[PDB]
Amino acid sequence: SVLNDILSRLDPPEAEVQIDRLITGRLQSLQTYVTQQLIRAAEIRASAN
Amino acid sequence: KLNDLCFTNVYADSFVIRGDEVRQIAPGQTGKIADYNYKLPDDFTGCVI
Repeated sequence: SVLNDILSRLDPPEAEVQIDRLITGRLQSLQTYVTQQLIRAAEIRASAN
Repeated sequence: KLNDLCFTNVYADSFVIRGDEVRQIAPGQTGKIADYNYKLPDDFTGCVI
């Protein structure tokens, strides 16, 4: 689960398969969080207004 | 599909190694000669005969 840990253990050449995925998975976390924030922000905006 | 595709900057590599080490001369592989004499790049897009 750690980028520093995974990188030290693995070389770039075959590194990518695990390095690539963690990145894909983490991107997902951000998008969910980013999307979630917007919905929450919209709710707050209506409340603010 | 080689003929249909068109390319620039073609290079030719010449050398003789034993049959056992033929596997070593490939992208992302390890051998005495591969890591000490001639190492193929990770992004190589070439064909070896």
